[PDB]
Amino acid sequence: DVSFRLSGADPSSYGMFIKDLRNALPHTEKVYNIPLLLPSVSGAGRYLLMHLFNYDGNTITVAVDVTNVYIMGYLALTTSYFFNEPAADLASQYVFRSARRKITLPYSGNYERLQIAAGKPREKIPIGLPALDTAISTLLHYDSTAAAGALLVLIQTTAEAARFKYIEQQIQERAYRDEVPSSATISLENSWSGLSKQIQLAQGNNGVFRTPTVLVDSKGNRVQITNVTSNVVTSNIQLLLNTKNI
Ligand SMILES: Nc1ccn([C@@H]2O[C@H](CO)[C@@H](O)[C@H]2O)c(=O)n1
Ligand SMILES: *[C@@H]1O[C@H](CO)[C@@H](O)[C@H](O)[C@H]1NC(C)=O
Repeated sequence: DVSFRLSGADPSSYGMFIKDLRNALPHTEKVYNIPLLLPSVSGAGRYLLMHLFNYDGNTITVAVDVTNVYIMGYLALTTSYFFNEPAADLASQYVFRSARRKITLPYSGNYERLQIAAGKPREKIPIGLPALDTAISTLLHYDSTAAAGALLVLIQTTAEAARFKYIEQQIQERAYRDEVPSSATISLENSWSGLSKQIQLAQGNNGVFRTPTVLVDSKGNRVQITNVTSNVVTSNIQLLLNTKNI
C-alpha cells in the first residue's frame, strides 16, 4: 500500500508520495530507462491500495490497477464505490470485499464520461493539493455529480502525476493554491497511451517513433515528438503502458 496525508503536506511530502506510488507499480524491464508496466497481473495483486487522508484526518482507500494506473474504485468508511465498467467490476471481486455495501457509480472512469457527469471539462476544474483535500472530503459521502469532479481531481493529482514528472511538478506548484491544469498537462494526459506505444515501437526502429506524437509545450505552443531524444522521453514520462494493453 501507499499513503498520503494532506495535513502538513508540502511539495516535499507530495513528491515522496508520488515516488512511493511509482515504486509500488511492478515491472520486469525498462524501455529507454523507463519502467514498462506489465501486460497482466493475476488476482488481488493487480490492485494497489492508496490511503488518502484529508486535512481533518478522514480517509478513503483508492484501488489502482497496476498495469495501467487506472483508478477502479474506492472505499469510504463502510461503503465501496466502483466505476461502471468491466475492469472495475472485476476489481470489485478482489478489493473492499468487507464493505457493508457496494455502489456502482453512474459513469465509467474515462475522462470524457467524467466530464459529462461533472458538467465541465477538466480545463475548467482547478487542481492542486487543496483541491485534492476537497476531493477526498467529497468522496466520503455519496454524491455522484460532485464525485465526478472529485474523481477528475483525484486521477490527475495521483495517476497522472505518477506518469509524468511535469504533472507532479505542476501539482507541487499548486501545494497551497489551486489552478486549472496547463494546456501541456492536458496534452500529456491525453497522449500517455500514444507516447507509451511509440517509445516501445522505437525499440526496433533506432529510437525513432513509427508515428509522431503532437504535444502542447510549457509555453502553450504545439510541438511534435519524433524520437526518444526528446525531453518528454528522457525526462518527463515515468511509466509506460504496455503495448499489449493498447
Ligand atoms: N477506470 C478508469 C478509466 C480511466 N481513467 C483515466 O481516464 C483516462 C481515459 O480518459 C485514462 O488515461 C486514465 O488516466 C481512470 O483513472 N480510471
Ligand atoms: C529527434 O527529436 C529531437 C527533439 O525533438 C529533434 O531535435 C530531432 O530532429 C529528432 N531526430 C530525428 C532524427 O528525427
